[PDB]
Amino acid sequence: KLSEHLRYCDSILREMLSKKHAAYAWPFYKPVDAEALELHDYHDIIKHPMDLSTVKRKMDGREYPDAQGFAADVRLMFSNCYKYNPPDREVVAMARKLQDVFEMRFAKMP
Repeated sequence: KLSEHLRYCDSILREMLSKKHAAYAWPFYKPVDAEALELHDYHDIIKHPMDLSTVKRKMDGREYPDAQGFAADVRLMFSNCYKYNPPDREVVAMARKLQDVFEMRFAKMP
């Protein structure tokens, strides 16, 4: 039942990484590079960074004991974005659109 839930989570991750959602998902593909973005205080503000490539590494490494752990990391990723950025930034609107996908797919887990 646990393995079945995590297979469903793995499929949600594939969807989040897929062409269909790329127009808004792309900022979330790799870890935030604070130096490259010249957001030098990022790690002062955000204490637990997360991104989709890290979720993928953790999934592949069997690091999630259950679906709840997966969902906590994905929500962490979105919460970091909302916390760091002013609410009118384009990247916040992109996070929201991707989170709409995530929350719906996660809720529909059999």
